Amino acid sequence: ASTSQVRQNYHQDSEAAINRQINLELYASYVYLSMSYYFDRDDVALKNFAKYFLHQSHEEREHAEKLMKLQNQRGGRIFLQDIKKPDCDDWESGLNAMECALHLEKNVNQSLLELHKLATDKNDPHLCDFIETHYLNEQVKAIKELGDHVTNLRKMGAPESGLAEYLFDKHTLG
Ligand SMILES: [Cl-]
Ligand SMILES: [Cl-]
Ligand SMILES: [Cl-]
Ligand SMILES: [Cl-]
Ligand SMILES: [Cl-]
Ligand SMILES: [Fe+3]
Ligand SMILES: [Fe+3]
Ligand SMILES: [Mg+2]
Ligand SMILES: [Mg+2]
Ligand SMILES: [Mg+2]
Ligand SMILES: [Mg+2]
Ligand SMILES: [Mg+2]
Ligand SMILES: [Mg+2]
Repeated sequence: ASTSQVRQNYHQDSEAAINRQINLELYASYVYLSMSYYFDRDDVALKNFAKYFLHQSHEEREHAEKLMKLQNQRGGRIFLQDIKKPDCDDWESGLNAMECALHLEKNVNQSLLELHKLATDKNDPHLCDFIETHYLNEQVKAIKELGDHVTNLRKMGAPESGLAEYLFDKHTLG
């Protein structure tokens, strides 16, 4: 029940919301790791899908670490939960994995916008600027890129066309 010497204008609800955001960023990292190694399978074998999702996985881990840094910067206390296994074992195709990534990045975005509404209600301009600076445009860019990718795969004839996924792997992701 004693307070951080650095803590100023940092609401307990914001502190809680940051810890929930940290768990969601580590979850995203885990989903992207899972997708990566699906495409490394001998019966899928799209090495540039695998490389693309592994890079996304490492990105999500940096998102988590920056939130852990912020928690400490503001004098909050990190509280960790189980990282849940990803919601798909089989991802069936390039298109389907990109579709799942798009839904994930939209879920992560919806959580960040909720976090921003809270920071606004608690009048925390530093936490607002942090979220705007480091997260909101990264999400908008990521969602747009996955949108683009999903559209290319669909137009090329995925997931029926194994040729479309092969060529997309070489031209877009290579
Ligand atoms: Cl405070
Ligand atoms: Cl408080
Ligand atoms: Cl837990
Ligand atoms: Cl931009
Ligand atoms: Cl070429
Ligand atoms: Fe993220
Ligand atoms: Fe070609
Ligand atoms: Mg291999
Ligand atoms: Mg990303
Ligand atoms: Mg479970
Ligand atoms: Mg503002
Ligand atoms: Mg600003
Ligand atoms: Mg700045």
